[PDB]
Amino acid sequence: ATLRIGLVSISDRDKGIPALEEWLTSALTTPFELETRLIPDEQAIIEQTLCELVDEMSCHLVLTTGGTGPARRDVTPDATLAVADREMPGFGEQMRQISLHFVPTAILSRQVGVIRKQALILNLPGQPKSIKETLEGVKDAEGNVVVHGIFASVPYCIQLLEGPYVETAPEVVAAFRPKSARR
Amino acid sequence: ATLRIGLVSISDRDKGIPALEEWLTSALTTPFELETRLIPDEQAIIEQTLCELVDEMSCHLVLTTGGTGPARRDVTPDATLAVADREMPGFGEQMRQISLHFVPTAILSRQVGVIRKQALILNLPGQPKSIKETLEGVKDAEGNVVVHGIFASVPYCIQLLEGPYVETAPEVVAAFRPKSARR
Amino acid sequence: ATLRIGLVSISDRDKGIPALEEWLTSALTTPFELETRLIPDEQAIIEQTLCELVDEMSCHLVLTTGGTGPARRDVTPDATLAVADREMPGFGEQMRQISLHFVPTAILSRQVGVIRKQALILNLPGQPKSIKETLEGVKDAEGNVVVHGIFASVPYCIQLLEGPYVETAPEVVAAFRPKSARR
Repeated sequence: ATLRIGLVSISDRDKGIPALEEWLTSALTTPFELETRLIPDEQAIIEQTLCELVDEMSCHLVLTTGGTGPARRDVTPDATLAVADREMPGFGEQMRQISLHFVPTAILSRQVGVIRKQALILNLPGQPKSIKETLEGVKDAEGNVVVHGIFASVPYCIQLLEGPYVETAPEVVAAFRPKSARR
Repeated sequence: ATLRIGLVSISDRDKGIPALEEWLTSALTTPFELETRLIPDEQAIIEQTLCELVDEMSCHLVLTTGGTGPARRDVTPDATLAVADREMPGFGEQMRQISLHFVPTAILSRQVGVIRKQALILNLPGQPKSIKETLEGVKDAEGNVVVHGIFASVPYCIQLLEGPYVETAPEVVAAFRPKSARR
Repeated sequence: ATLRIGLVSISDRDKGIPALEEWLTSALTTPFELETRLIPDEQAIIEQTLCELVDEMSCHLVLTTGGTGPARRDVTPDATLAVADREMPGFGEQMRQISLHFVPTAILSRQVGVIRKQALILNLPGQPKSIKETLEGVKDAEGNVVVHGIFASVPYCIQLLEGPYVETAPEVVAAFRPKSARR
């Protein structure tokens, strides 16, 4: 089936939506449709937007960009936890470990991954290069994986959440699944 | 003294209890006694079982297997946090980092380690191979430790919780303790 | 400007204050002033002390030492979360990953990093060697960084919190900042 993805760029004031549209087009080999939103960094508007995308637009996956640091105005993770049914602690932890391979200041991000209804919501960085580094991971000179991107586990997570069967281009990111889940 | 260990296999429907009984028999060199329970994946029955083992059976350690993923029915970590007095964030984090050496999808687990009364409760995976990988860690071809298993810190944690003095077979897992705690 | 730092040694009963005074003197090249407190391990007195330092003494940074393990009396992280406006999950996670390079029992620490008002509060270990290992990280024989210390991100975090411009001696720890924040 078609994967319905919501893309939310949270601007304190856009490069965020465009970076996601480009990366997802290169990575996915199964069909997808986008619902894109560019909004201010105000917590109640981020919460409303996430509920709109999950509840009224029926998105299977929502990726946010921006507003995850320590500063007073950065409230994207707070809005995401407010609308969640359940937290996925491994996603925050591992997005920080992937990002620490690039710079030590990755530990200042408060990004989370949560589930609302059957949708997965992931908070990504505001800079385009960081968005791609997080999703795809760290490879060597010959292209071999050193540390898997966070997207390597997203297709199987959507499958466990009773969503569509998603596949990726192995040259960009390989979609890991156990024998029990492979078609 | 004898270490009293509770083993809980949480079945959505058993290989879980048997994998733990085998590993603990190979790893521990001090005496232990087991209290084993096989139960359905229903949150209130998991909570009741954990309270039974800690409060009425006086277990010093409880190890659970199964029901820690993202799917709607997996509620083992929710039950474990509900009965906890305190969380041990390092145990969830490091069980995920150990498991990431094997597969990238380890970040989909929501496993926790908590304390109830003076007992330590740890959530482990449902598959037998994963149970052993988590407890014992990653070694090289000659058998040298690369990343310590989660059990390397359990004997000292039980000692700090005023429990019995536990020792392990160094060929399986070495029990780390500071000078202040060594007998 | 002058950085105002609070140092809190939480004694269950001192080497903690002195280890911090020595390390900060070697690491910082911009001016700082210290507010030092030696207190018992009782949760309400730790909470009061942290509020005193942030609210009445206007500290930009507070570093605590001691009382972060699993034992019943170790309540430094509980007091720190009680007085927080917001948690910084990356600081707890990465202090544990840095400390795991030395010993596997680092996962028994429940240390956190939080923000109260515009101040950053970090929980460090009770042993002097561990305090320095956490702040400065892991280097090789020639002095090159393997894993950055937790202090490499503190100057930029204080800047994002609208505090003074802090600089460090690169021979001890290099202060990472993006192009947007460098003067």
